[PDB]
Amino acid sequence: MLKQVEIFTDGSCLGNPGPGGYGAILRYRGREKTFSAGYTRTTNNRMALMAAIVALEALKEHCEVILSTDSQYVRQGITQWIHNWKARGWKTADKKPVKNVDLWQRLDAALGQHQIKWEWVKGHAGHPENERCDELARAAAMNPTLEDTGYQVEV
Ligand SMILES: [Mn+2]
Repeated sequence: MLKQVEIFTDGSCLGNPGPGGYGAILRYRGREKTFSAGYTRTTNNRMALMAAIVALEALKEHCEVILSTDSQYVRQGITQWIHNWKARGWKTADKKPVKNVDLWQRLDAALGQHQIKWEWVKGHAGHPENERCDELARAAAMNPTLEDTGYQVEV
């Protein structure tokens, strides 16, 4: 046994690409930490990844994380793509670089640092914390202050 800890994440974007933001909550024995930031030009998908990355990298020790998210991108990625990417060296079946590789690798590095337990939020049947993350992301998307320099503009 290590350390329980619960993490709720959410990403949001006003366009594609466009101003976006992420929301994330880190909870440990009642204690709760909040993460949030907005970017001038990004995508929903990158914001979903960021949320998870920020919360995870905030852990100063190996934990038993319960990562809750309603992002269809992260799910379909963790349960459909991730495994293959590691086998082909982060390249598409066509020997082509994968999209958002910068955040996917960052996410995977932080993941193996703990014992992750994914909880996919279905028909918005999420907890208040997931709603809170949604609010933080939307608020941040409407008030962008940084740039997502990792995003390769597809205009
Ligand atoms: Mn949302």
